[PDB]
Amino acid sequence: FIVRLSENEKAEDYKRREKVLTVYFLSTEIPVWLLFFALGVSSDKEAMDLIAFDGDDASITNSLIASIHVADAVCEAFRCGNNALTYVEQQIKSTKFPPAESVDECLHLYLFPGLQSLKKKARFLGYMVKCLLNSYAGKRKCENRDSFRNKRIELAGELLEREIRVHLAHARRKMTRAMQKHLSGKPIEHYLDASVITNGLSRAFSTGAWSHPFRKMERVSGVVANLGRANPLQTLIDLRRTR
Amino acid sequence: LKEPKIYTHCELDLSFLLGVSCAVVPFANHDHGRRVLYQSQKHCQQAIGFSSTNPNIRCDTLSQQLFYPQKPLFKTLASECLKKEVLFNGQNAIVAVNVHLGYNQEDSIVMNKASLERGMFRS
Amino acid sequence: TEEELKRLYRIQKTLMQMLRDRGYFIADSELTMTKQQFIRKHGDNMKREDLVTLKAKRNDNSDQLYIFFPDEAKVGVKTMKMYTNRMKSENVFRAILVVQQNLTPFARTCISEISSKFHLEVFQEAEMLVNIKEHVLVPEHQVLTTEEKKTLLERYTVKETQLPRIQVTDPIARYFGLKRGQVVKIIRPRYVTYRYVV
Amino acid sequence: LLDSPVKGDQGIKKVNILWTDRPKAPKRNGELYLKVTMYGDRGKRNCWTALLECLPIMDMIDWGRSHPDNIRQCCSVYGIDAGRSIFVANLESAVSDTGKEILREHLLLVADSLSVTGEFVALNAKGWSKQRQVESTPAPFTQACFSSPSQCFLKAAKEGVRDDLQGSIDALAWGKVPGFGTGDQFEIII
Amino acid sequence: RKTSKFMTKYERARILGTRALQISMNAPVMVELEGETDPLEIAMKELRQRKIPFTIRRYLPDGSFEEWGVDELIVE
Amino acid sequence: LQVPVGTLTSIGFSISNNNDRDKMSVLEVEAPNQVTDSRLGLPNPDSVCRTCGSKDRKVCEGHFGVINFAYSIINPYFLKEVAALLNKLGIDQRLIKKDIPMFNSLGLTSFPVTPNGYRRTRIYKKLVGFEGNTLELSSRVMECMQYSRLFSELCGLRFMKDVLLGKRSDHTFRTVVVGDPSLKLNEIGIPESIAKRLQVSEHIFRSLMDGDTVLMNRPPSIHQHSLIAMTVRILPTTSVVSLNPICCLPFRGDFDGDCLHGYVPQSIQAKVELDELVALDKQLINRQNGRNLLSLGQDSLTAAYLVNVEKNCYLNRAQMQQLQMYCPFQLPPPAIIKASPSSTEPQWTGMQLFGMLFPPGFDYTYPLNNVVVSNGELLSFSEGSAWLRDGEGNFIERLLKHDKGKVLDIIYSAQEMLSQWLLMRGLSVSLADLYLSSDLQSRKNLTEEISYGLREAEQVCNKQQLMVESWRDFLAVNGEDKEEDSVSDLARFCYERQKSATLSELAVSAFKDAYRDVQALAYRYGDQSNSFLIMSKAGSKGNIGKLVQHSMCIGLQNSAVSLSFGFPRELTCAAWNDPNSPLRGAKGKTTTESYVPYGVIENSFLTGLNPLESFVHSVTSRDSSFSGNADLPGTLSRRLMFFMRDIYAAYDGTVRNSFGNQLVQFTYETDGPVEDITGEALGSLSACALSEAAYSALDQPISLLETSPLLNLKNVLECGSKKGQREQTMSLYLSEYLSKKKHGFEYGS
Amino acid sequence: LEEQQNFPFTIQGIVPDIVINPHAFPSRQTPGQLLEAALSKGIACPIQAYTKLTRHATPFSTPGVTEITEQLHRAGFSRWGNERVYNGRSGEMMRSMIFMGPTFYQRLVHMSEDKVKFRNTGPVHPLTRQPVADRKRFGGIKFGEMERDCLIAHGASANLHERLFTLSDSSQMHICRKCKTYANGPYCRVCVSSDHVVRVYVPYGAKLLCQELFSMGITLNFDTKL
DNA sequence: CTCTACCGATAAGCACACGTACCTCTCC
DNA sequence: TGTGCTTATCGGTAGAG
Ligand SMILES: [Mg+2]
Ligand SMILES: [Zn+2]
Repeated sequence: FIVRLSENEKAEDYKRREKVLTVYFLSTEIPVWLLFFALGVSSDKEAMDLIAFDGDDASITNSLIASIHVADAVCEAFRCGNNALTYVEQQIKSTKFPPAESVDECLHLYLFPGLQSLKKKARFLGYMVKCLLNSYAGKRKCENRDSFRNKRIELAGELLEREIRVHLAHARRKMTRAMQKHLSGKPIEHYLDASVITNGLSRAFSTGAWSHPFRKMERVSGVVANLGRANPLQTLIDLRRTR
Repeated sequence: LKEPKIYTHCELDLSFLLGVSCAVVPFANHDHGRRVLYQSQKHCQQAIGFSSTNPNIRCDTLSQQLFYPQKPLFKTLASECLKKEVLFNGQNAIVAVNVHLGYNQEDSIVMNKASLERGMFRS
Repeated sequence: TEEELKRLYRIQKTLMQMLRDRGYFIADSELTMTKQQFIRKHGDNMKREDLVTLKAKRNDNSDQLYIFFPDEAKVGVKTMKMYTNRMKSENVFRAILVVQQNLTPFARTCISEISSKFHLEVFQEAEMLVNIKEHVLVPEHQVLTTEEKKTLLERYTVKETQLPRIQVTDPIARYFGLKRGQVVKIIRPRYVTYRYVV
Repeated sequence: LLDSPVKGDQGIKKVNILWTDRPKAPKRNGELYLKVTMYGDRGKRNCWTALLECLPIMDMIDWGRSHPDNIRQCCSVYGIDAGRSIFVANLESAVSDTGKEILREHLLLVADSLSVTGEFVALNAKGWSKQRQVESTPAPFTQACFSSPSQCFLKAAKEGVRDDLQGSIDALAWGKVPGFGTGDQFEIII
Repeated sequence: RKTSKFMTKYERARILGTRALQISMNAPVMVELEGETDPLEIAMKELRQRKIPFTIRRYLPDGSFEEWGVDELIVE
Repeated sequence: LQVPVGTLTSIGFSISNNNDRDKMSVLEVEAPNQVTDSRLGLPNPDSVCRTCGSKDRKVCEGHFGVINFAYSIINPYFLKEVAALLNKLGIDQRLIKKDIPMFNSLGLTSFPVTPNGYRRTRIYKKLVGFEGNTLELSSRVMECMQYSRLFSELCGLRFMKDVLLGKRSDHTFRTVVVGDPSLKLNEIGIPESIAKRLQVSEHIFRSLMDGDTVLMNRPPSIHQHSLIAMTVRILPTTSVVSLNPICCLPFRGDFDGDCLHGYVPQSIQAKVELDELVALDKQLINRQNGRNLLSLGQDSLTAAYLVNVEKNCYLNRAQMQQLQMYCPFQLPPPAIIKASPSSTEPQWTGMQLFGMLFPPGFDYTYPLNNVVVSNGELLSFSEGSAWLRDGEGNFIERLLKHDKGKVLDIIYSAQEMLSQWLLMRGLSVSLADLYLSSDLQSRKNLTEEISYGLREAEQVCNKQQLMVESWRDFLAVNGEDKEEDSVSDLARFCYERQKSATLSELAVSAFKDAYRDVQALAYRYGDQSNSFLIMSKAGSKGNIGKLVQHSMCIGLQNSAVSLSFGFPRELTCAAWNDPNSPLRGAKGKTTTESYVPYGVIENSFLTGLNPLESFVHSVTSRDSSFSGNADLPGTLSRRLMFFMRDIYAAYDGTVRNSFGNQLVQFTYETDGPVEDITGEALGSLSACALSEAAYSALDQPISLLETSPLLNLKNVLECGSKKGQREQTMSLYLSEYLSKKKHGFEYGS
Repeated sequence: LEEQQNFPFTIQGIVPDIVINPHAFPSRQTPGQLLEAALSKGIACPIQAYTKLTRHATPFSTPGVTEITEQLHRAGFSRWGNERVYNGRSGEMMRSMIFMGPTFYQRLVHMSEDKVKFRNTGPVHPLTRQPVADRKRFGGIKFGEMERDCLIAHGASANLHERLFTLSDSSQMHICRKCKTYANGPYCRVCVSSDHVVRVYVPYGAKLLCQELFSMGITLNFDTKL
C-alpha cells in the first residue's frame, strides 16, 4: 500500500499543476479521498479530523484541496451513496491480473489484514496520510537504511525457507504436469519428485547463488562462505558476520 | 553508577561493545583506529596458533600449528569470562626497541637466531 | 538610447583599434576620440548608418575595406545581396559587417557562395565590446608574409602541415583577418613559436 | 513575479569577493578580485557575452585581465595561446597542491601537446582520434589499443585506410624498434 | 655532418653493444689488448682510442640523413 | 624452401570480398555433416596435419576453410550504408557508392571458419547447410561473426592489453626482499639457491655468477626510476633477496612482504646497454625536479642529525680509529687537546666525525642552518634541518654537482659509519618519551594547559563563526541588545556548525591555526633527549602532529562526508544519553537531515580514549581505509601516456611527434644547462613525472566545498570535455584607478 | 638472524629476542605495545606480596601510567621500562637505556619460500603461446604496460625487443611479394608460383590478430621492404 | 493571402570500467 | 552505477507566387 505525494499527471490541463495525494493499491492508482469515502467516512469534516495535522502550512492544505478536487472530478457524486466503491471496483478490475474475488471482499483481506473493521482501516489510512504530511512539513524525519532500528537480520529462519519455497513451487509444478498425462485414458510416491529439492539445495550451497528476496531470477552471491581452519579465532569470527 | 542514581540502567562492561577478535586486544583505545582494524581482521586470521586437538579426523587442504603455543601474560575480561585459551595465536618474545646495524630499517625485524632453534616460533 | 550610444562608442573604438592593428591606416583623430568627441562632434540621430566608412591600406591604396553597419538585426538574402552588389560595383575585395544578432541560415550560404572575390567577415556586437589583443594573456601575434614563410619552411625543412595549428573559428585568427594557409609568428614573454591557420 | 529578480540579472548564481596572492593573468607592474558564477545559458549565447551586458559598470572592472576560469571558454574568447597560459597556471597549482615539486619544462610540453589542433582535446578516444583526423595521419592500431579494437577496426576497414606503423606500439607489436634512442640511427654501414 | 658534433649516449650504447657482439663472435680487435678477456672492456678502449671502423647514419625527420664517423665524433 | 628475410613496413585495412575468401582457404569443405578436422586442425585427433608435413603444434600454421553458400547476400557491415541512398539500382548516384565504399565486398556468398587451434563451432556447424529463409541467414551470419574476441558482450580490450600490449617472458624471477646494509648500492643480493638454477646465454648456457647485470622492478612501475640495473652478488642465504635500504626511495616500497621481481637479459647487446643507461650510476639525477634521486634514509638521517646537534658527546682515539675503518678519507686533527684538568687523552668532536665523508676539494654553504664547509671540513652548524634531507640545496646534490663519479661509495660509507655510531650510542623509545614530562606536577600542569588551550580554541572558532551576512548588525560598532545572549550559546553554535557546509569550512581553518599554539607545548615540556622530538626535528619519520596526539591530545576530528549524525561536543557518558543531542539525529531546532561531523577529543592516545571518543575517531578515520576510487591514478596515467609516449627530440633541435614527424615545439626550455637532449623521449619522461605525482597524491577530499588533490589534477588534465554541468565560472578583476580613494577597492568590489 | 653473542645484553644476562626499529612508532601511531610490554614485564619480574597485582588489560578500562610505572618500580627496575644494556660486540656501555619487555607477537602464514616464481624455460599457453601464471609450474613474470612505458623513457630498446619478441612468444609469418595476401612450405594461391615469397619475424600476437581479423571479415595487405 | 524547406532543444537508444603485479580454494 | 556519443522528433523561422 504505497501512498505518494507528487504532481497531478493524470487529467492535467496545464494550469492545475500542484501536488496531489494518490495511492498505489493492487496496481491501481486511485485518489485517496475516494478511498476515504469508500470506507465509512461520509463527510469532509470527519475526514479532516482523522488526519490530525495541527499545523500551519500552505503546501499541505493546497494539496488536500487538490486531492478533494481530483476526487470530485474523477467521480461524480462520490460523497453521496456508494459511488466510490464502483470506481474502486472498476480500477482493480481493469488491471492486467485482477483477483477473482469481489471488490467488496478485497478490502477486507488485502487492505490492512491486521485490522478487523472497515472503518478502522480508514483511520489507519488517515494516520498513514498524517505521517506523510508531517514528514513533508519537516516535523518528522524520514527512515534511513543505515540505522539498525529499521533493519532486521535473517540468518537461517528466513534465508532457508525462502529457498525451500522456490523449490517447492517447482516440485508442485513438476507434479501436475506429470499427473495430467496419466489422468485421462498409481501411487502417490511417483509424481512427487523428491530429488528436485535436494539437487537445488546442494547447488545453492555449492555455488553460493541464493534466491533473491524481491525477485525470481538474478540470484545474489555472498550468502554462504567457507570456513577458515588456520586458528579457532577465524572460524569464530566467521560465525559472527553480518553482511 | 555509584554517586548519581539517575540512570536506572547500567552496562556490564565497556569492552563488550567490540567483537571477539577486538575485545581481546590489550590497550585497544590507545592505538590508532587504522592499526587495530588490521589486527582484529587480517592479522588474527593469519596468525599461526592452535589448529585442532584431533588431527586424525581432519583432512583439510592445509593446516598449520606451532609446537609450543603460549597464552599471553595479560588477562583481558573477554578471555577471562570466555575461558578460551585459543583466542590468542602466537608466542610472546622479549622485544627490544633499538637499532641493530641498520638491519631493521623500513619496517624490518631482527630476531635472535639462537632462540628460534630452541623452539620459539617453530610450526 | 544613451546605453546604445555608450555601447556603440566602444564598438567603434574596438573596430578602429582592430583596423589599426591590422594595418589599414586609421587616423589619430579616430583613435583617441572620447565620448564627447563621439557625440557632440559627430551626429546625434545616427541609427547605425553614419559609421559606414572605407579604409585603404597604408602600404597600398588599392586594397580597400568597407565597414558595413546593418539597419536591423537578423539580416537576410536581400540586404546581403545588396551589400555584395555594392562591394562588387566599387571593385573592393574585403568587407567587414558588424551585425547585432545571429544571422539567418539562408544568408549564411551567400557568403560561402560568392567567396572568390568578396570576403565578408561577420562580427558580433558582443565580441567587440572588449579588445582581444589588449590583454595580458594574449601574446604578440605577428603575421608572417610569403617571403618569410618560404625561408621558415626552408630553415627547418618542414612541410606546411607539419606545424602547430590554429582554426578560423578562434578570435585571434579573426582579429587579423587570417585566411587558410598562413603562418603566424607568436612571441611568448626569448622563446618564439609558429602556428598554421587551418 | 516571485521568481523574478529585483536586483541584478537572472543568469548569475552567486558572486563572492576573494583575496589572492598569486593570481592568474598578472598585471604589468596581493589584490582583491571577484569570482562570478553564472547559470547555464540554454540558448546559443555564451556566458561571457551575457556577462559583458556590466554595461552600467564598465570602467571599474579591468577588462585587460578578466578571463573565464574554464579553459574551453577561455580558448573560445581569447584564443588558444591565452588559454594555454591558464592551463599551465592551473597545472602548476594542481601539481604543487599534492606536495610534489616538478619542473616547468614538463608541463610546457603537455600544454603544447594537448593544443596542437587549435583546441584542448579530450583525454578519451574521441580527443585522440580528433588530433589524427585534423592532422590527417591515420593510426588505427593505437586507437584500437586505446579504447575499443572492433569499433575502430571496422571503421578502418570500411574506409580503406593504411597504417604506416609510426608509433611505438605499432613497432613493438610487430617486432620492430620505436625509433627514439634506438632506431633513428644506423651503424650497419661499414 | 653538421648536426650535433657530439656522440650521444643512445648511439654509444648501441656502438658498444655492436662491438661486444662482434668481439664475442671471434673478430680481430683493432686495438692492442694487454691482459683482458671481457669484450666490453675491449669495446670501451676501442671507443676511447678512436680505432673502430663504424659509421653512424643519423636520420633526419624530413627524410634525408647525415652519415657521420666515430673518429669525427668525440666522447666525454 | 629457404625464403628470404624482409621487414614489415605498412599494413592496409580492407574488407575481404569473395575473390580472396576462396583463395586464402585451403581445402574448403561443403558437406553439412563434416567437421573436416584434417586439413585445418592442430588439436585434431590425427597423427599429423594433411596440409603441413609432420605437425606437433609448433611448426604448423592454422589453415582456413571456406563454407560456400548457395546464394549471395548483402555484407552485414554495409546495412547502415544502403539506407542512405533510399529514403527508408541507383545508377544516377552510383559513382559515390563504389569509390569510397567497396563494391566488390558487398556481395557475400561464402564465409570461412576458424581453425581448430583457435576454436564457437556450434553455430558455424549449423549454418553450413544451404536452406531457405533468405532474410534470416544474415541473422545467423551476424551472430556467428560476433563471437570474435575483439567484440564484447578475454574479450575486447582485455584481449589486446594482455596479448599484444602485456606479455610474459622467460628468464625471470620474483622473490620477497629484505634489507642488507653491507651491500653496495649498485649490487643486488641474489641467493645461491636461485642463482644456481638461473641460466644465462653466454658465447652454450651457463649459470648466474657475480658481476652480471639484472634489471629489477617493483610493481607497480610508479615512474621511470623504478627500473634499476644492479649487479648480482651471490649470498649464502636462501629464498630471499636483499639490497640497501637507501634504494627503497626509487622503488617507492618498504621491507613489508613487498615482492620485487627481476628480469635477466640473455643477449650481450641488451647487456651492454643495460648498465650504460638504466643502472644506478646513470640514474643519479631525479628527472622530475632535477635534484638527486638517492638520499639518506631514517637511521642514517637520525644518526647524522644526532652527531651534529649534540656537540658534547666527545669520542676518544680508539673510537675514532674504529669509526675511521668505514670512512673513505683520512683522519683530521683532534681539535680537543684538553677538555678537563684530569683529561689524559685528546678527544674528538661530533662534527669532525661527519666531516670525514667530504672530499678535500669540497665546498658547501647553507645559510638557513649556518652550515659552512671549507676545504673538506664542517666548520659551523647551529640548530637546523633540511640540509641533510631532500631539498634544493642539500649536500648530496652539491656532491653530485661536484664530481658525480664517487658519490655512491660516499653514501655507502656514510650509511655504514652512522649505523656504527648510532649502535655505539643507542636509540630507543621508552615510556618517558610518551609521558613528555619529568614528574607528576609537570604532567598535571601540561594537562591543565591543554584543557585551557582547547577551551580557548573553541572560543576562537565561536568568534570566527560570526563572520557571516546575518550578524552584520552585531559585528558593526553599535548598541546591541543580544550582546550578552549571543555569546552564551555554546551548544547552538556547535549545532549550527555541523548542519551547514560553509560554517564548518570556516571553523576547521579557525581551529587549525589556533591549534598551532597548542602544538607548541611539546617543546617546552619535552626534553632534548626525547626520541620523538629527535625523529621529528631530523625529518626521518613523523612530525609534531603525531607527538601531540601521542602525548597531549588528539585534537580536531572531522570528516569530509555528509553523514546523518553529529557530535555532542562533550564526548562523555552524559553526552551519549542526551535525547536532544545531535548524535541521535534530528535535535528539533524544524528537523535535521544531514550533518558535517565536528568533534574535539580532549583525551590522547596515552591516557586512553572513551568509547564515544573511540567511536568518533573510528568514524573520522574510516574514510582513510576504503581502497576505493583507485582507478583514477591508473586510467589518468594510461591516458596521459598514450598522448605523450611518442614525443621525442630530433637531431635538428626540434621536438617532434612520431606520427608523421609533426611539430610540437621548436626548441626546448632554457631552464637546464645540459642541451645534449637530442635522442631522448621527452614526452615519456614528462608524463612519468606527472603520473608519479598522480599516484603519490591524497585521494581524500579536504572538505565538502573543496576536492581532493587527485581530483583537482584529474579535472585540470581532463579539461577538454567541451561540455558538462553548465557552470562556466568567471573571475573579474579591479581597475588601477580605484585605489585613488580611501578604501576604494573594497567599496568598488 | 643475529647470534646470541652479538646482541646488546642486560646486566642479568637477558638477551632480547626480537629487535624492532624505533621509527615504526611515530608513523603508525601505536602506543600500548610499550604499555603491554611494561605490564607483562612487571608481571613476570619477582617482587623483593604478589597479590593485588595489576594483571588486567581490559581495553576500555585500562589502568593509568602511574599504575604501571609503580608496579615496574616495585619489581626493582626503571619506571619507563628501559634498562641499561652493554654492547655484545665490544663490551662497552651504551649511553641510552634501551626499552625491553615481553610482547605477544604472532607469526603470519606469508612465508618467503611460497612466493618464489623463477623460470628459465617452461610450458606455454595453448592459445597465445605465452608463459603460464602458475607458481606450481615454472610460471613467468608479466612484463606489463608500465614496465614497457618506463623502459621507453630510458631509451632501452634492446631489452624492449628481447622481453617482448625474443623472450616472449615469437613466431614466423610469410608474406607474398607481388601478391599482398598472407601465404601459408609457403605457397601463394593467387600468384603463379612461390618464387617471390618473403618471411618476416612477427610475434604470435600479430598472427593471432591476423587470423582473427580474417575471421571477422577483414583482410590485410602487407607491404614489405626486403 | 498561403505553401514548403531548414535549424536548434528534447528526450530516446546504445557501447563504457572499473590498476598495476601475484596467489590459492572450490566447482564448472 | 552513471557518463558519453549518435539519432529521431518537434517548434520556430523565412523565401516564393
Ligand atoms: Mg610494505
Ligand atoms: Zn597444417
